[PDB]
Amino acid sequence: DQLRQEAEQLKNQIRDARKACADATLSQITNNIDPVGRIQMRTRRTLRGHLAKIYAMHWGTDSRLLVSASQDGKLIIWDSYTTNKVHAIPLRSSWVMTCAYAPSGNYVACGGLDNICSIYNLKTREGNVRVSRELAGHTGYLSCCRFLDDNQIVTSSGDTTCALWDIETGQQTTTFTGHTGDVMSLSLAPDTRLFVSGACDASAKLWDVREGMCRQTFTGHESDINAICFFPNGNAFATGSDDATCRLFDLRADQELMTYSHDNIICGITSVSFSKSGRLLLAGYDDFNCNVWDALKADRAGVLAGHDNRVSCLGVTDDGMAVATGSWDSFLKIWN
Amino acid sequence: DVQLVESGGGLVQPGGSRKLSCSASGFAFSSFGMHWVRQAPEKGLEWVAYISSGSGTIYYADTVKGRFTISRDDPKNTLFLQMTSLRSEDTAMYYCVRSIYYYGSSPFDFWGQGTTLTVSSSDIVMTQATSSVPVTPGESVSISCRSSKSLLHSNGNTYLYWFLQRPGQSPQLLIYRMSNLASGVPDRFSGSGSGTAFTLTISRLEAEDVGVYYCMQHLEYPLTFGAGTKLEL
Amino acid sequence: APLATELRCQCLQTLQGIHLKNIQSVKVKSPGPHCAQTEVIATLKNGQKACLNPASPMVKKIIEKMLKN
Amino acid sequence: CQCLQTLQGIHLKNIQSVKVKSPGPHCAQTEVIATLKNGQKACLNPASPMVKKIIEKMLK
Amino acid sequence: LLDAAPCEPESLEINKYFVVIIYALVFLLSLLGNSLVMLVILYSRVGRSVTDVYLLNLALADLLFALTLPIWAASKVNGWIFGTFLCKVVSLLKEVNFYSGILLLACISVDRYLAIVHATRTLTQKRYLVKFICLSIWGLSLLLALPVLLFRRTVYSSNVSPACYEDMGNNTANWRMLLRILPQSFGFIVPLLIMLFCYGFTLRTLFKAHMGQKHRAMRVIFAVVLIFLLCWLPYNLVLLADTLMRTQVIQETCERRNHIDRALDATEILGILHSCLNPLIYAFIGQKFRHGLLKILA
Amino acid sequence: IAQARKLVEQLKMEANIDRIKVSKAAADLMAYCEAHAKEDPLLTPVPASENPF
Amino acid sequence: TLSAEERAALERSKAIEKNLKEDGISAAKDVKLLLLGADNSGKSTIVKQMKIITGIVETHFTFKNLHFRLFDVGGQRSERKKWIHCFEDVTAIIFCVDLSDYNRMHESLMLFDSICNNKFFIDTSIILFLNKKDLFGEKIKKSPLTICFPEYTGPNTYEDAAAYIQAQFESKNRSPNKEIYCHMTCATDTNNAQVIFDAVTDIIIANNLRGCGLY
Repeated sequence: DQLRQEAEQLKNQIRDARKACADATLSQITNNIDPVGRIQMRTRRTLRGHLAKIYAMHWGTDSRLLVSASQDGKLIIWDSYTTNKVHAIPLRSSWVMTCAYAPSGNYVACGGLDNICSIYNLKTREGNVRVSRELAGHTGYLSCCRFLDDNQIVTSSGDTTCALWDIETGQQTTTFTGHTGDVMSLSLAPDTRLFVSGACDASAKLWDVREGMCRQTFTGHESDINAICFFPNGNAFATGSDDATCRLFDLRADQELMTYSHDNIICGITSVSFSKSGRLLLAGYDDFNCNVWDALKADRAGVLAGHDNRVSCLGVTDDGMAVATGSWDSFLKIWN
Repeated sequence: DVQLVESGGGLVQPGGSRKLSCSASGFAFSSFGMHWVRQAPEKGLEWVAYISSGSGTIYYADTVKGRFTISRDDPKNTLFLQMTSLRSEDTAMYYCVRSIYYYGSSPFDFWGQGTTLTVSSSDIVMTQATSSVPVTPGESVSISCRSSKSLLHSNGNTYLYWFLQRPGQSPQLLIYRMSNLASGVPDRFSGSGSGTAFTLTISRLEAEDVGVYYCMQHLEYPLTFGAGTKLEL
Repeated sequence: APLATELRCQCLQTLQGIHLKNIQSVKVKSPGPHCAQTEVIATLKNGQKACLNPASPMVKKIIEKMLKN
Repeated sequence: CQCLQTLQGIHLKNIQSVKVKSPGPHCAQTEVIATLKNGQKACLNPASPMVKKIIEKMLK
Repeated sequence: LLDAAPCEPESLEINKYFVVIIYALVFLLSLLGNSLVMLVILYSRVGRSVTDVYLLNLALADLLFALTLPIWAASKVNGWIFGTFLCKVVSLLKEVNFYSGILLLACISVDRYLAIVHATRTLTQKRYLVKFICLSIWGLSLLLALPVLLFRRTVYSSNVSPACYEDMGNNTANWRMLLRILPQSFGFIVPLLIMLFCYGFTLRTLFKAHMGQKHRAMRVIFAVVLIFLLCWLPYNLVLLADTLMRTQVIQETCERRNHIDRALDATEILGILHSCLNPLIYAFIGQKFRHGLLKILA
Repeated sequence: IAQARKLVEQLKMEANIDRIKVSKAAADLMAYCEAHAKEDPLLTPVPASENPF
Repeated sequence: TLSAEERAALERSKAIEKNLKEDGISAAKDVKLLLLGADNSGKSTIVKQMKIITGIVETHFTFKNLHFRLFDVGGQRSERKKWIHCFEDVTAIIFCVDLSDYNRMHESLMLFDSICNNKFFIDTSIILFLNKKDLFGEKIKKSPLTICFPEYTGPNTYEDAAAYIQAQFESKNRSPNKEIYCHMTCATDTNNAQVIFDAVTDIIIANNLRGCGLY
């Protein structure tokens, strides 16, 4: 009972300190920057071959190779330039919710409702793709696998916790706890030393991969957070929730900078991605179309559209040349 | 362990027919394209035929076009080469090579052990400058060969392959496009080139690097090999 | 003046022996999209129209006498 | 009389019907009027053997 | 003498002027309905099923038929004064679209049979060939309409106005009677038998089903069959009566000819209503199309 | 009693953070998006001769 | 596809696509059903022909040349709103209710109410199974059906009591285009597969009728 009072006063101290740092909103300082106009993006490629809903997609580090997981139980690696299928990996469980690509192109980790993160080796001497390691230890559905190196991966689950794994040994090196709801997404910072995870408790909190410490927590959303992605400089991140609102939080100021809500938007955000410059905030919505937000003025700088069903995944190449979108209509479209 | 073994060699009379079998054990045979390469006595390597994965696309060399035939038995993991009429030119060590083609693949990594066949009594021309190069260990060696056309495709890839045939062994892939090191080769090897002139450099040469070096083009069929540069010590 | 989507023969049965004295005109229609047989129709001086049998020699005689004038 | 000057050049392949009108109050001269397959009407000389040929061929 | 006198054709301007308004009304209704069906189907590519493809082809056929109707109305007014070229062209278009409509109705029937009767069997998977089936039907319709293009001209009579009729030589009557076999076998009998078989077995399966919407489906099937019969059976019965009369099977008289001509006119008017009635029976009788149409109007 | 003991401990670390005014943070994010603005093929369309797609 | 290597890469892609389409053909002869219900309600022992294969559990029994795949979602113990949309394309929902449990009956009704009116399952027909007739028949005599349902007013006979429970479950439908196929089952019942088969065939006709435009 006494500690409960201590908990409350600590929140008041944080809120007062957080409010005292606020001097001017982001939309008030950059009011003199000229708008970026209309970003009209045209479909350049249409990747077909999936026979079920597409739930995840990750870009290769060379901005040419893609990976996509679907309910059909197939894992396809695409040549994004010539639309050729490089690999086709049959999964054990057809219920895959996330699917990641290694930064070196050697491995692919891709898992889901089976509570297991399966890692596949592409550069094998036998010419086929084999299941190198199956990571187990999560009691809930898996989401947002992210490779750190060729032998280190961070995973998120519905156990209200995320885990840091060692692919060689197979043991859970570090476990990050503190969420009070299913964790739906995570993103790795460019300096590969920090990451943020968005959970169902309407809170995203910054975690340290080396120490396993919740350095900071961020609030403001009214519903569960569905997606997250860092600003390109690794000093801010953007979240997407079922509240049909996008928000930009700053790690140094510990306060949200601006909101990306529009009166015509009803359905929540599914995916969040940034451009190479950090100016266009692309977000996928449940009303079958993606919107491009000017991340500095909260102005809709065009709409992608085109898809027939809910857009479930977004992806921007490392060089920023193209944007890949996946939806439940079993089609991947590449925009530019 | 990847292993290709060939059988069916021997002494045959002119005008007869022989069949060579290449049984594979250690890799997914049904996904690889298999070539036949023959090496005449102390003359050099020469491409013969190629069958695609699934027996879809089949090619033959102009020398033995319409005379040889290639067949693929995926369930049995065996590759055949039936020769109808044999002259005195057919005598050579026939090798069995696997090839897989996709973005970023290595289509000439593994060569078979080879079988010896003895018979009793337009194209891209690649030329190698020299035939014998004496050198001592620790000295960098540069090997260069030219070509008729420009192997640099409009896609940005240059189709040049460098092989090393140690004495008494089978050729081994070192560089497969212009500078892409093969799997398991030492990092001291490096390659370069510009369109029609290419160079292979070996820094900090070791005693086991001696042998005959061949440069081959894969820009267009039929595949043509170089004259062959021999390193002496 | 009338209309029709089915052209039909202009005679159901024919006679032979119409007297020239009572003939004002004679019309001969060869086989075609209308009928598969030749039709001979004599319009008399009183307005009555009488079909004739083309095969009968009488029709040929009447026509030749009419032409001779 | 429905005819002033007779025509020529009518082949049996273009004639659809022939009407022969005898002398009377309408006209004192026998008249022959041929309806061609194109709807046009051509006046023919009754004394000309061509009319007799056409009529006899038709009756057969 | 009266025993042997020419049969005088009988006409009535009272109906000649009324047929013009009937044809104009059907033209307008078919135009509007088929245009709406096309717009609703082609506006949104989401949920484009086999039935949508069949309906789109059927709407195209009906729209072309309706688009040819006005020239036919003017011809009925004053006979074919438009020349031989337009006779051939309009006749080809009309007959091509007639055959296309009938065969598309048969295809829709077979599709529904395969979807309902063999819902549990693997044969239903064969109903994904809509594009090539429709293309084959259009090709067969084009093939069956060749005689109209080959053997048609403006025939001038002496007691009747010019008509866009056939000209097949001295025996045009008998050849025309034989050519009548095609529209009566590939145009009535074969499609009628296919529809009867398919919808009879469909009804047998539905009646034993336990759905809540079985009854509406059965009513719609009955309406489809009855509309097809009402549209086409009278015309083909009159045509068979004419064919029998020409062959001396039924004794021939002037009055019987007049009766058959009047029947032919009335039954042509009756059959021309298929273009108007198809959009209501096949397209707007389902909730999907009505919801789409309401969506577009916004 | 043993569950919320760590809760106040986490809030103790989360309160001792060297915070920065949002005015400075907003300018820093503005500078980065303006500096690395010539290398964004999405904000400014790439020439058709340099478009791999 | 100009270079020799790129020609074989295109051949590899086309060979991959053939197997992708072939696998899709073999994935159309199976019926995907969803198993739901409270614990100890017989949701794992419906059909004695199991042939099964913590997380998701599959069951792939076959009947009358048709493959039935049953997915048991119990044991996840997470928020259903995040992964229940994966089963949006299931043919039907199989719900198991234990009539002898008077305390979990209200818990089962909450589960049925949430699932039936879910936005993803607004058109998926439900095959509701009422288990353990004999156990319920003996239980009602010892304790009348009034502690669980105080609003009951009809006779205490088995026929009226069992039908009263059925009416409550169907009172939560509240939607068109959805039909609830009920059936009373016991422990010693072998024809559960037959009951599922006829319901699934009946559900397919309703969806086919809407697609064909007849309804």
